[PDB]
Amino acid sequence: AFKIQLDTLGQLPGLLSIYTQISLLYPVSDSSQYPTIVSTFEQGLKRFSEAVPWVAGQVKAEGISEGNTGTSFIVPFEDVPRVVVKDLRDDPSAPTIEGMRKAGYPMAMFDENIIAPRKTLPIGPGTGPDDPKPVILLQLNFIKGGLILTVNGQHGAMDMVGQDAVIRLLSKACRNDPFTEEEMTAMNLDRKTIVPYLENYTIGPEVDHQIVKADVAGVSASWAFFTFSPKAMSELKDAATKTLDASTKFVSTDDALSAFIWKSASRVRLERIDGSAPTEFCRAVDARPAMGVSNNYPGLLQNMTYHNSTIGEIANESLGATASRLRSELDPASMRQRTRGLATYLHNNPDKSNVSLTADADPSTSVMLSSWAKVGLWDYDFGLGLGKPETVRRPIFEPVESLMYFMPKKPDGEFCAALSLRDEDMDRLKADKEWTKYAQYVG
Ligand SMILES: C=C(C)CC(=O)O[C@H]1C[C@@]2(COC(C)=O)[C@@H](C=C1C)O[C@@H]1[C@H](O)[C@@H](OC(C)=O)[C@@]2(C)[C@]12CO2
Repeated sequence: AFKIQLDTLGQLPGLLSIYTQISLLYPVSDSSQYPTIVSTFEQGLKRFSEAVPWVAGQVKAEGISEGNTGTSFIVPFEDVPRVVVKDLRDDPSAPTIEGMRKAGYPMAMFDENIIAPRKTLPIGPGTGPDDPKPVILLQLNFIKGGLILTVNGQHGAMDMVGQDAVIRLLSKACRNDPFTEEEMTAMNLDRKTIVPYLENYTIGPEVDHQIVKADVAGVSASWAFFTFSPKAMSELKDAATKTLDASTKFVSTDDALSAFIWKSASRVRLERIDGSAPTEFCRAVDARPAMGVSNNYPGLLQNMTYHNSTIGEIANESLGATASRLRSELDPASMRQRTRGLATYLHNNPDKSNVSLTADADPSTSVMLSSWAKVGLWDYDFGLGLGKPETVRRPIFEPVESLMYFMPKKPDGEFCAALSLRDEDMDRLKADKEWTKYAQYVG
């Protein structure tokens, strides 16, 4: 038995209704290999569950009433995490290894309805509040010449850093490799106390842009992957580094690409709105380092940084000026104070319904980006004997205007950005020469 209160940050209403999906593609030389793939994977899930029982649990809310959004806990569910096995080898609507390779692994070929065990959003059958919310769900998809492994994580229970930590240990378990003491410790840290609260706190700048207000706001669209070569990435960082603000010593590769996207989106948006239009960049940031928490902590410990300007200013300023905006918010002391503030506000409020990481983001003019660039998914083989993933891609789901992801970085340095934009923005972006100089459309 177990009853593990979610991270206070994981009590965010938005996170409690969402599943984060990621797919790993492996080539499979011969269909003779599938039975052992499945048994190895099932045995791994069993071993993992025996070692860390809560991974087989579910997220369950209690104490809900009028003006009380309740408190969720990880509690028992089934003996092992659920894996679904789907054979798509003979399905003419399914992807194939050669189709994937020819098209460069587009998002459209990772259809969540076909290759994921549950949808990202609370849409359709089995996504109601009374329906179970398993902590993790897995799907093994056999495709012609390949295997797609998809992992869903309940977002209240884990951010992608936590999900990566869970998946990493699942790979060990599949191989029958032992967990380290530090791994076992990280997997079992108490969550409800992991962010120390602020004393006598009501409301401060810490929760700016995170509480919905009635006088503050916060279309045909699509998803597409764009790739950026290692050379494109280094040239973007070079361009930014040459043009930094005086207050900024350095920026990162991730900063530079993030800035380039904000600038490029803002540029194409000038074709439909005025340069004076406000624009907010919302950037997901792992709060573990600022909090002094292990990278192996499997929970939800994330915040955003917010950057407000105008469409014209962002479009027209140097790349370094834009990258400097992003880097300026990553001071550990600032991240810690802000994150403690958000956690404290949540803790102090039985009604959490007004709190949102994108509370004042306007989908028309904002960018909401989460970078998974630094997660370790490219390294896991799960004892399957297939080698490392050929690609690591997020499944396509409903378009969500201005939502964006960076995939885990390909070992050679290649980046893959998933962008969701309204059609007129997407079309203009794809035809924009300043964008296509660096960005290769995949789809
Ligand atoms: C459409 C949903 C109903 C709300 C939404 O935009 O969710 C995004 C953003 C986000 C969660 O959104 C909210 C409002 O909490 C998450 C997943 C999804 C589907 O991805 C990314 C990430 O996992 C979340 O951010 C965190 C956890 O800090 C998130 C903010 C994101 C863009 O950064």
